[PDB]
Amino acid sequence: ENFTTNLNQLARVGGIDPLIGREKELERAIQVLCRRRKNNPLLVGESGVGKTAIAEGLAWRIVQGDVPEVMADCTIYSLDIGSLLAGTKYRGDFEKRFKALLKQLEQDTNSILFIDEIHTIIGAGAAVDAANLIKPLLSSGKIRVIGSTTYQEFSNIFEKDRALARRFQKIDITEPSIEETVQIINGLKPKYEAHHDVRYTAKAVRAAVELAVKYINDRHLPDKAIDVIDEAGARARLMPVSKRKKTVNVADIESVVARIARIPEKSVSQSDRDTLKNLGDRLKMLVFGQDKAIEALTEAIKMARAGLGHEHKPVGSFLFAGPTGVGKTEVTVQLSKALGIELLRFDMSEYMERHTVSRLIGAPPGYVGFDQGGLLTDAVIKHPHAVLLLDEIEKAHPDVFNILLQVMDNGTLTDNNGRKADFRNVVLVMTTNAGVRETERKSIGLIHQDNSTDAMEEIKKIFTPEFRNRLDNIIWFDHLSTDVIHQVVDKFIVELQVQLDQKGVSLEVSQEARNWLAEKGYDRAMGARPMARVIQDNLKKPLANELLFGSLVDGGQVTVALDKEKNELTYGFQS
Amino acid sequence: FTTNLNQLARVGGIDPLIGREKELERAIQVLCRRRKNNPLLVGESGVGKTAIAEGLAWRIVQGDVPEVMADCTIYSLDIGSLLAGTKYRGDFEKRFKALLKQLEQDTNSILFIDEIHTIIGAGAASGGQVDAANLIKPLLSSGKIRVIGSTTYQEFSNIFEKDRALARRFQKIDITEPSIEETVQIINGLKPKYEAHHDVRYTAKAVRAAVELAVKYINDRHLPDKAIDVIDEAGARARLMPVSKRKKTVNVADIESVVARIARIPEKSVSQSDRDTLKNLGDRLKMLVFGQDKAIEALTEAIKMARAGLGHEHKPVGSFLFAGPTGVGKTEVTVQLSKALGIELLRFDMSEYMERHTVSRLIGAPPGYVGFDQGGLLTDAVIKHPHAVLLLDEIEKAHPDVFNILLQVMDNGTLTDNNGRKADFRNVVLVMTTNAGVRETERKSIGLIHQDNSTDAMEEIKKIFTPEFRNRLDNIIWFDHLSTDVIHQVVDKFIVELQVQLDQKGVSLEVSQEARNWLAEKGYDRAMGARPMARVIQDNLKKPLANELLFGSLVDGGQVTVALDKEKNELTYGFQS
Ligand SMILES: Nc1ncnc2c1ncn2[C@@H]1O[C@H](COP(=O)(O)OP(=O)(O)OP(O)(O)=S)[C@@H](O)[C@H]1O
Ligand SMILES: Nc1ncnc2c1ncn2[C@@H]1O[C@H](COP(=O)(O)OP(=O)(O)OP(O)(O)=S)[C@@H](O)[C@H]1O
Ligand SMILES: Nc1ncnc2c1ncn2[C@@H]1O[C@H](COP(=O)(O)OP(=O)(O)O)[C@@H](O)[C@H]1O
Ligand SMILES: Nc1ncnc2c1ncn2[C@@H]1O[C@H](COP(=O)(O)OP(=O)(O)O)[C@@H](O)[C@H]1O
Ligand SMILES: [Mg+2]
Repeated sequence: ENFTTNLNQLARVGGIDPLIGREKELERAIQVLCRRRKNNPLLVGESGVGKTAIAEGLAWRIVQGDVPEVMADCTIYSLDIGSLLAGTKYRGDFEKRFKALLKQLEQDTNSILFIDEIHTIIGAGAAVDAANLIKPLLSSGKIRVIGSTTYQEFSNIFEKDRALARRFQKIDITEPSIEETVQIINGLKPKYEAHHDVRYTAKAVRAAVELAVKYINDRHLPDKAIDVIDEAGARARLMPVSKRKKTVNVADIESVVARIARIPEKSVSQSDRDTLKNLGDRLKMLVFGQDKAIEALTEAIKMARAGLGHEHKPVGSFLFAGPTGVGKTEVTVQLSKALGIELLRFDMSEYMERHTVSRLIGAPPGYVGFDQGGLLTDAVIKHPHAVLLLDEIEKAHPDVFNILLQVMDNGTLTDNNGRKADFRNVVLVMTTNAGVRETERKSIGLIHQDNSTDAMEEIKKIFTPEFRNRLDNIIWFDHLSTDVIHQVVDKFIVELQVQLDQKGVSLEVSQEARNWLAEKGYDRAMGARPMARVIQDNLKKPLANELLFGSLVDGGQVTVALDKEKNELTYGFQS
Repeated sequence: FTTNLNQLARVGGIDPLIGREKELERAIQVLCRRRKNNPLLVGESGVGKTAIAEGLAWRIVQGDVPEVMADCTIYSLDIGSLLAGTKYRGDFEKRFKALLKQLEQDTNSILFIDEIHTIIGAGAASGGQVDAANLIKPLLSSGKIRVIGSTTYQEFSNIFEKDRALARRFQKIDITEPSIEETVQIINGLKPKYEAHHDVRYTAKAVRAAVELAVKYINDRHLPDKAIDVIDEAGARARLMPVSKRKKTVNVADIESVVARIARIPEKSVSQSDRDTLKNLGDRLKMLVFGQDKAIEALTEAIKMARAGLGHEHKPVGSFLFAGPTGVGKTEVTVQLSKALGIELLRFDMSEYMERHTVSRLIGAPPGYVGFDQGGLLTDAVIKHPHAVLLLDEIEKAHPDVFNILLQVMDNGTLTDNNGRKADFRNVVLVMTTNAGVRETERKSIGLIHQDNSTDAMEEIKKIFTPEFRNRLDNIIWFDHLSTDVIHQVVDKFIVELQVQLDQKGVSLEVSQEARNWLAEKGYDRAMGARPMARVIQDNLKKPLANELLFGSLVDGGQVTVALDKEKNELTYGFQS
């Protein structure tokens, strides 16, 4: 009895919060507990769902007396695994303690042993135990045992074995709905408020549940809700030393979630109106190229968030096309950086093999637990509120395109694992380099002919006609201009200047050098991708060599220019 | 048994806490909570987590923290005294319970137990009737008692997985190494003890230098301990190293040589006079490798950037994917690179780790996580030698899972072992050799006159290697086929190899200049690289010499002359003995 703690006695003295909800799940446990055989119940639920608390609720019902007379005199106990494994150091010493407790429980009838995290004690698992004594107590039917096990590790421990599954009844314990969860907070509000004497507004508690699931995406919302609430209350209790701000507002809860999320407060805060209003301004600040596309794309985002009365379909389905590395990927990453979401990257070129298609929605080789599962489907579940970047969509197998249609139309994807993804919030973007390839090729003729083709016709050849109708608007990048590329060179050198600033050496670049580096580095076929290679090997190699051994060890004071006749850069350094 | 930290601060025994404001504010907030009111400080050995519990009490007397946290006296338990003190039977229950009574009935009672893992169960051998962890859990569940934890990163995982209930009650707190500015400030508080005990005086430049010198060279130890370890050793050095000088002052020179011995690096390396090392590095490779001048330029320039510091500091010094034909010395140049640098080279074969089952071994231990300490083979190598050349032969053959791991190294240059210490590639040069370019265009173009049919360069490798991996790479060093003129230089070094072998047997070999030309042309094969030179030398020079060394005049050793007659275009050898 020393190892275990009587929950029934605990309720009499208090300290158990009144359970709210889960009336059907709680009633189910009592029904199975009254069975002649297989009375032992199981609670298959994820961490934070509230599977441990529902068992506590049963003890409260017994003390309250709102149960049949059979269970009115019954008692419940909670097995402490830590107490049993405290200092034994040998497997089998633990078992002796378990046997002694079973005899103590067996003498008195109407005793229930609530084994929390039953999966740990039974089964070999992955990351110890014997599991020899759990089987006889189940087959003997003397004392009922309530076992809480997660969905994961239950299929590999209970379904694999007949003895444990046969004596245990499975109770699906799903996460509560948003409406149900906010009601629970109201039930628990008097206990938390009494601790620090602060009053919570209805808006803040409702916002906490809604925002927590959207941003945290780590554990289930019931546990997350109580954490942010208690954290905000504790923070509010001691945040101002001089001022006792007994009142609470949405401002306080926003900062608390930002700290654990480690994301800027502005993004975490429910400032969707503010962020959407300045979405273009923030994006345009860092990147000043392709303003025409930004204006069309920025407006498409604001209207997309509204949904036009249709929300089941994915909010974002914009497709981008044009020359490679001319801003197709910069806008996507900068869009995520401004929003603060975690950008995901997948190259369809890599997934151009039928075996690779299976990798996206599962694992061809045998895996244990299917933890890796699909390369993309699992990532979507990990971060549903994040943008999905696809590269070289043109070079993909035909079957892959069929799967894409289901995402935009059906709004959900089913794979071998069976996990569901809420594509409503999910956004999608793609980049197509096929269009630039068509203009690069030369016709089979004595005199070449204009290869410029309408962007719409090019897509029809490589993409099915059943996709452009479901899309919002097509954005195409034709080519950069001299004024845009020239300005970009100035921005890129700043990174080198910032890098040199910490080292303690200054740098000076002539305007003529900047103009010359732009024409060579920029390529129509390859966009701005070779510009980084051209500019880096040109500037980095001479400066790096001199900086180590030479006059530029300390001081800097460099000068760069190019002779007109030579048309080649010249580097000057001052000690 | 227990010592009041709050009162110790008034006496002044504990040094005043500085910095770590972010950690402290987080701790008071979680402790303030109704539930989950037990902060757990998780870190590593030397991070300074122990000084936060003692440092926290110091702030209470000062009054900087909120009034609610004020008026709370923090006590500290003793792991050894409590267990050792209860030699008699049944004393532990009354003693631990009597001690609990002091904290009980007091809303402001606070308690700290360093190394919380030690008290998972304690003071009982025969039975588990009373447990240190579970004796305080029922009362703690009601919130009467609030405690503070302090455990290591790896050890925290054991309690977290084994006991989910305890994990809920304890709120994990991430601890990080203190800033360079904070480190020097902390050493000033400790400096009186070390300087007084050793009868030495530490200069302001010496203490500051140790912080940057140790992190640069010492690897396994952590920065607070690293700075304090060298300071203790540095003072001791003054007493014992100089017999007659008996210097009582610790200078930067006195506190930098110790870091060299502690790190087992060459003396004067802390001086950072690496300009000469990089000046002749390029020539050193060309002298032993002929025909890859282009690779040396691109390869040397990149290493120069990293040593010069022109680049992402987190990113490793270099990322390279050696590729080309067989026998072009892609592996040889890599080995010679380490020798010229004078840095130990760690070679790893990816063929053994071709499949996922063996990929574990490289990054972690097998299912017996605690059974085998080796864990990840790559991490301990870097930990043992943070400055090293890592060779990965036949990288393409490996499973794509390893490629995913390499992306992280290029992104931030960090890797974490499942059961071991942390490792970083900031000071490690990544070089992996692939055989994607070994394809040979054996077939020739149809027609009376052959035409150049060269496979497109770097296009095929795109399919073999993952696309995202290629984008992160700095440069790909392709190895061109050996030129005919280059062959002559390769032959010359093979004679030196043959010569040293012959010297052991007492034979001296003289080879004419025309002899080298014949061997070079006969054995020229671009498809087989330089390897045929060893075969033609083995076939034309070693074979006849072997017969004479065992069955002829060379049993005792002597002069040998090699030449070829123009009339027959065949080599003729002359033995003198
Ligand atoms: N009706 C309710 N439904 C769910 N949770 C509730 C409810 N009422 C209160 N809670 C609280 O919500 C939290 C639920 O935690 P649980 O999901 O039971 O934890 P757990 O799954 O046992 O955690 P582990 O040990 O980490 S798997 C506790 O703080 C409960 O007291
Ligand atoms: N450029 C070179 N200079 C000197 N020796 C060379 C050169 N290239 C190859 N060798 C010789 O080739 C042998 C080493 O071959 P490796 O460098 O291991 O082959 P590799 O270039 O990695 O190609 P494979 O496909 O792995 S055989 C030694 O005998 C070297 O001396
Ligand atoms: N508007 C722009 N302003 C500045 N740089 C740009 C702009 N658009 C594209 N770039 C540059 O184009 C390059 C794209 O590189 P990368 O991401 O490898 O291209 P890709 O995704 O086509 O393979 C980066 O250097 C990026 O900064
Ligand atoms: N004000 C301070 N802030 C942080 N650390 C400090 C401070 N004062 C001293 N220290 C250092 O804190 C360290 C505590 O080490 P500790 O956490 O006990 O190590 P371990 O985790 O290996 O047991 C000591 O090295 C001590 O010098
Ligand atoms: Mg090789």
